Amino acid sequence: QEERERNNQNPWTFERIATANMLGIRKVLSPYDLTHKGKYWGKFYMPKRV
Amino acid sequence: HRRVMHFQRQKLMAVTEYIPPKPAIHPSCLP
Amino acid sequence: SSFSRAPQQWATFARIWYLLDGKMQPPGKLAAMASIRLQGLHKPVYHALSDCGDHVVIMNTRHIAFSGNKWEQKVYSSHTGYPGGFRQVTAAQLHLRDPVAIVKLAIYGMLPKNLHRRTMMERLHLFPDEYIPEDILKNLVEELPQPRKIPKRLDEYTQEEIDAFPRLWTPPEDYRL
Amino acid sequence: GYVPKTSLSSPPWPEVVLPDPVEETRHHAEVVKKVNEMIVTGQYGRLFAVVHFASRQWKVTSEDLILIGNELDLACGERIRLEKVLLVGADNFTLLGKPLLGKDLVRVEATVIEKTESWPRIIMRFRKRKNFKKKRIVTTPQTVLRINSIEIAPCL
Amino acid sequence: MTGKELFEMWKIINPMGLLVEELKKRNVSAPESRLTRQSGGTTALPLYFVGLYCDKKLIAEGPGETVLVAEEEAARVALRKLYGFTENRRPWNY
Amino acid sequence: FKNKTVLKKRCKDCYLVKRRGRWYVYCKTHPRHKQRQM
Amino acid sequence: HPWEPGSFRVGLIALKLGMMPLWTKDGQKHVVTLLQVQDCHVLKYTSKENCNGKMATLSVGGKTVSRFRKATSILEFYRELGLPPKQTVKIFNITDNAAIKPGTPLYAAHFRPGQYVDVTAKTIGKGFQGVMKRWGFKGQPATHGQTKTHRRPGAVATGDIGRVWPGTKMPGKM
Amino acid sequence: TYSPLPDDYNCNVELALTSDGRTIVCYHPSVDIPYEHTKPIPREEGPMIEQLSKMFFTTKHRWYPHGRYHRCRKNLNPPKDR
Amino acid sequence: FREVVETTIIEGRITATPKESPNPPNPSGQCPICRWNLKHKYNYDDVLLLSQFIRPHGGMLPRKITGLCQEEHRKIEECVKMAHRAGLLPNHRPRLPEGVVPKSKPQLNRYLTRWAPGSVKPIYKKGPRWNRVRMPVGSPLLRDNVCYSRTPWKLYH
RNA sequence: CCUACUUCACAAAGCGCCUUCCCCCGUAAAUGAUAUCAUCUCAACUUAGUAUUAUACCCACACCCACCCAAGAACAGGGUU
Ligand SMILES: [Mg+2]
Ligand SMILES: [Mg+2]
Ligand SMILES: [Mg+2]
Ligand SMILES: [Mg+2]
Ligand SMILES: [Zn+2]
Repeated sequence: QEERERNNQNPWTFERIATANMLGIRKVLSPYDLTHKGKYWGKFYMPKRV
Repeated sequence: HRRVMHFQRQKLMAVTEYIPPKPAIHPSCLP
Repeated sequence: SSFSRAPQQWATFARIWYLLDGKMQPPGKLAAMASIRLQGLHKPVYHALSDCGDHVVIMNTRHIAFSGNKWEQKVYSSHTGYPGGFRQVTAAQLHLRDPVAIVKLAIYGMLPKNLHRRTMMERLHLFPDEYIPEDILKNLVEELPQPRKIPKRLDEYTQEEIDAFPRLWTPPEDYRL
Repeated sequence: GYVPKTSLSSPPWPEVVLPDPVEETRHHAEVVKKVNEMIVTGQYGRLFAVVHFASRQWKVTSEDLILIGNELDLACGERIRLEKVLLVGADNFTLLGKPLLGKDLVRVEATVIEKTESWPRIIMRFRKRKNFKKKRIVTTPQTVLRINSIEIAPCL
Repeated sequence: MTGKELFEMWKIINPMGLLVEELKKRNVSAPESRLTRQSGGTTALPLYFVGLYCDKKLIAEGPGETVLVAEEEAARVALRKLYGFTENRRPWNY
Repeated sequence: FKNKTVLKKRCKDCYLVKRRGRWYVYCKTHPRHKQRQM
Repeated sequence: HPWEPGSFRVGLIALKLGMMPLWTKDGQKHVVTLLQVQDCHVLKYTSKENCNGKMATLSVGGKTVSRFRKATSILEFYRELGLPPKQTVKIFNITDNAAIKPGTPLYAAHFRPGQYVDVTAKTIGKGFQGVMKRWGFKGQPATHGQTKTHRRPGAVATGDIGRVWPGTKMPGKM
Repeated sequence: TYSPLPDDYNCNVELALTSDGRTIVCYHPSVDIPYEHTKPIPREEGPMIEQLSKMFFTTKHRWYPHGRYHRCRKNLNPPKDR
Repeated sequence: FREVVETTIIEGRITATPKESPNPPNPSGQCPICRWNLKHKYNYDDVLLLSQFIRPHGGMLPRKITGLCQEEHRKIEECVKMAHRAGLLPNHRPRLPEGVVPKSKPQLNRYLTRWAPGSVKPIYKKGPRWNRVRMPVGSPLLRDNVCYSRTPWKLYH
């Protein structure tokens, strides 16, 4: 998971956009999403998301 | 089955997907 | 230029007879071409109210080809008004029943959904085989290029072409093959 | 880096070789010169020009009428030169500018023949169940121009 | 005169006759009529283009609903070109 | 045959073939072991 | 030509005289219909290519009628034949080897005992009939209420469809 | 040796630039049809609608009349251009 | 190549075994195709390439014999299946017994056929727009192929 | 459909008589590669397998006085030698 985070070729991450409020995205995001970094959605957890 | 997301949220999820690195030549093809 | 008004008008809005060969061609690509010509969209003088559509003749509609498993998968659905009148047949079944049906239906689908459509269908002429009526043959002007380039069979390749392509691997001498 | 001839070995589009700049420059000179010579001699017949006037591109010829949707602050019968010619074409040659042809090259002349109001145009607003209904009548000032002449001078 | 065809102003009968007389006046070969282009021959709405050739050189091409009408049209085109009443003729200088 | 979402070979003589676009377990020794992918 | 397997011969046009009983040696009684063949002639032959059909056709006419009551077209056709006009003309699909020259008379001995035949006619017209006589609908009971419902069609269609299906059994001409 | 478009149907297009590079010059003389490319000149309402439909490759609908309302609506003196 | 001959005596005889072209453009290539820079540059159409890796009766040759890359073996396998179904290999017909003469069957021209025609069931009930049952065209194994057009291969129709 | 029987009687009916034609597909097997055995094959393929069923019916058009009718609400249809 750590390796995938470091290895990622995508310039845009959920964390980066969410923290900076890049498209006014905090409007459609939970305050919890800042900490969850888009990995967690409700009770469900995505292991495949960086 | 998951809860329906806002379209803007879903778009963000789609944009922020892990892209694995691709070498110029496949490692198997290399000696 | 320098024509009289009536012959000028006549030349501009004249109907043109085109020929298409349907041999080893997808119906949809033929339909795409036919639809363009039937509506008159190929003509730069085009307008909906100008009825400037052109005649399209398609031959070898029996010898059409489908990509994938569309002969089996694609289903044509029709309902006679009566209860239990719903009939579903595969593309293969319809083709055996009526050779011109698939190309006809494809073109009909791609035509605009208005009152002009059916008149445009009158300009369409479909023939299953090589044979075309003599009157229709006399009308023809241009043969449109086939939308799909047919791949050559192995036997169709010349000796020159075979020798041009390299051997990629060396088989063992003691192998049965 | 050789690849044996297959379907996907080579791009489907044919190989295109463009002429060498030196030869092409020479060729361009010859073409320009003969077109210039035609202009000198007067081989051309009727000319058509694409003119930019009042926000719109007008394909005009001699003795052509155009309707301009504004007042031009010109007395009727006044001859004006339309600048901003994009394209000037004959039977056998066309000259098109980047984006405008030079003043020396082409001259198009028109005259004001008519200054009129447009026919009344109705503006109507209605929203159901809101008691919302408005009516306005507008007439737009208009000018009619007669394109008198298009002339070309040998400047290439 | 503006915006008018020559033969709209000057009514003519048998333009082919006029053409042959004019060409023999200029000491060239009599024109040869050939079908340049054709569409929907058997139909109720055919288009025919016929061309006139003098020593295998094109002088005029004319469209018509029939071959005979096309011939007449080609002849009129020829006469227009000879007399200099082409549509694309230099406009009148005022 | 019995329909199974997951196919298991029940003995050694069981064998797994794709026929008619779906997986099957066939067994000549024990015919009861026959299974069809659902 | 001699008969071959797959070949079909022409039929006849007969007049329905009536019925009488017939007995068999086993003792069973069978009712039979009498069909009289009256002035049955072959009228026209059409080839398969000309007919634009699968088989060659013979038009055969029966039961001579008045010349005065026929149209000019029909009269002209019969004049060319040299036969008086016939009430009905029916078309028989035949093979090429079964072709017969027009004008040739046809007789009852064309058929032979032990052979099976198909008979086609217009049925007796009962005019406009209700559902009970037309489709054998059960109808509604006589008493125990039933104000105005004795012979009526019940529910014609279903509630959900806001219409009546094509080919529903309704009162009409039978 | 290079042509952007095949010059055999409409006209022979030659593209050039003026020395300054401000004006694009196009020379397009018309292409004339050769002699060789040419060819020598040779020497009952119901049924009626069907005949007309076939003759002009139309549907039957066109050939049916319309009522007085539509006939009288039509402009018998329409504006003419050119 | 070895031929077995039965005349009862059975012998094995070696005929002319064809050999690789003298100089490959990319030496130190692991695959046979990797060597000739033909990784993503062949389709079902390319019968010259495909005929090299098949038995006379149409069957695929084993990976070890040909020394193909596993990935490329799978690609060639499915390409040859498509080639057969498209009718591009008429000389590699199955070994039919002399007695058995194939009955006349209706002919349908096809190409880019992934599945065996017998196995596929008709799509009687295609879904709504949002969940549509689509007809597969071409193999996903050929997804990595070089794409000259801007639009990628539409794998599902 | 009306010869009998029965309700009845120039006829309509059943309680009476006559006629009534093709298949379905889930699997069961050969040969045979990937995976030199084997393997019914979302391998190329071979049979049960039948595929598009097909054939039947209908099909010429006076006067549209009048009369008749086994045709019919009207209209239309059949007959009037
Ligand atoms: Mg009762
Ligand atoms: Mg009562
Ligand atoms: Mg009451
Ligand atoms: Mg009558
Ligand atoms: Zn077992």
